[PDB]
Amino acid sequence: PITKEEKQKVIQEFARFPGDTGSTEVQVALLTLRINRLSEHLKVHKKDHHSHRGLLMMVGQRRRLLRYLQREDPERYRALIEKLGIRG
Amino acid sequence: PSRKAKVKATLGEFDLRDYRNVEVLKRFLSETGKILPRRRTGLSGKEQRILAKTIKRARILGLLPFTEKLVRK
Amino acid sequence: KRQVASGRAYIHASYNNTIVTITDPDGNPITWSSGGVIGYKGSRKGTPYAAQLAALDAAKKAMAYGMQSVDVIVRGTGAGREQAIRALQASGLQVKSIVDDTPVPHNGCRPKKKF
Amino acid sequence: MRRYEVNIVLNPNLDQSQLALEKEIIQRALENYGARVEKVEELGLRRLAYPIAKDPQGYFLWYQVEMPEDRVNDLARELRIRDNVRRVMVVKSQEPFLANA
RNA sequence: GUGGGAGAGGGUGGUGGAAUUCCCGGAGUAGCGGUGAAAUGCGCAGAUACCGGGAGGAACGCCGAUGGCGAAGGCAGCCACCUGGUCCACCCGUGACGCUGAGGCGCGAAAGCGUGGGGAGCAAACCGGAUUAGAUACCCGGGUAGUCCACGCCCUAAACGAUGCGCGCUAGGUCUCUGGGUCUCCUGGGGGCCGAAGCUAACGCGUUAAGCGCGCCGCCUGGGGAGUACGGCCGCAAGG
Repeated sequence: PITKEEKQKVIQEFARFPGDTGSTEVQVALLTLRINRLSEHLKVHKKDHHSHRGLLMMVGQRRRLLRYLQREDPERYRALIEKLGIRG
Repeated sequence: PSRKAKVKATLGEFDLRDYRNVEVLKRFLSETGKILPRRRTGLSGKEQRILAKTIKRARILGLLPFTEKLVRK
Repeated sequence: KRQVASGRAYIHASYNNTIVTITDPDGNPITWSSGGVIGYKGSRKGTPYAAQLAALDAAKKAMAYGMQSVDVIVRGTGAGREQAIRALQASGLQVKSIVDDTPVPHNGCRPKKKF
Repeated sequence: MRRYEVNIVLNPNLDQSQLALEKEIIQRALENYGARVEKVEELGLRRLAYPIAKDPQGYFLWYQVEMPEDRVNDLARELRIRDNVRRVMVVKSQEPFLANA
């Protein structure tokens, strides 16, 4: 499971300014963590249809935000994917 | 009536999670090896829930029985 | 004659017939008596009287082996479980203690139509 | 890593020399799977409620270790190898829940 | 975001005891078993009841609730790992990023289909026993598929709260699971019963609304004929 140790690391990695815990950048960053963590767990345990939902949900949320990005500053979005590595 | 005497009333401070403390648990088992109902234990919704799991453990470490025989009938 | 004082008396009750087996301290049966062995053959065995008889003639065969003390073991619910015990308690045998160790599953074989 | 309680039960009819033999193993098998022991209570012989492997008594061991998350199930696998060690049980160390106090 | 909490929520590996059947040994006789009665069946190759030993599959008493969890189907022995949902407190961070949701994609009880494994108990069909005017049944003794496992398909249902999702608003009383609090009382989320206003054809509903309202989807428009016919789509087939 994800640890505080690893999680806060991710934040510090994306936050716009020191001392910030909740911004799109961050919001998204974090999901992706869980998602990847989830995905990897779904390569095994293909019988876990339950966690498979929460997944779709997470993904639902993820894209829900990025759409919000393409709305306000595109500059920020264009740069977020490169820093995460999305699309496909 | 079941208004005999609850096991919580006649007992002291004791850890619910120490599954090795047989001297106590035994107090929570019937004349048979079964687990006393809440009406008898004196415990709470949460306590009993735990005490439940704990016994099933000590059972496994051959400490507490799974079922006894009866002395009368 | 084999001289085996003090033994065990298993009482196996049913809803179709009650029996008794008298075993030795170690657990080996000496003489066993049912209900259909007395004379009765059907609906009759379930009767408490049937059990009474089954119990008594089962001790008379033990007194032959000099049986004196006995621990009673009951198996199940039948019709006249009691009368069987109360029987031995008057047959002439010293009754140590009555034990109930009727076999209850902890949920295993899926029982058949009539539960 | 996480905290654990390691319940190991083995043959009661073991003599001085034989007993300390099995402990040595248990011991060596722990450092093998990276488990620092913080403490250990040796209760010893206690009458079982039921007979395990035909024998009415058992030697009792307890081991509060601090080992790897990913290697817990394995740690027992090895433990459950000696034809003498009859019972094994590892538990996460849970903050003791008082009652009737 | 940080700090707490509860749970049969899911997945994998493991492991515990009861009981059952079978096998072996011990001891021991004449029946056992089953029914309203009975018989079919099993026993002198020695059954039954009893002790000890072994194998194996299924399931998991008590705790267990008028309880919990989950989107539903559904979920309860214990343990460890992997994993989803959720609630509370602080009010910290973003700044409206929200609700709904044709088609689509995924999930989807039971039975049932393919290949393989497995098979203790139970048991469609089938084989006998009895019942009866008769019995292709209800009862009794057997018993194959199946029921358990894996991978794959099937996708329906009294799949029911027979009550779409989401937000606000409108007396309370009481019981209960669960979190915070200055904790004989306050405060949040959930499950029940009674009940104001109100609604309702009535029964009933009633801050878990079937009340007052806004958004958005779904559906109904006499009974039978029919969930049939035709057509298309799906499926290995059964069929949907």
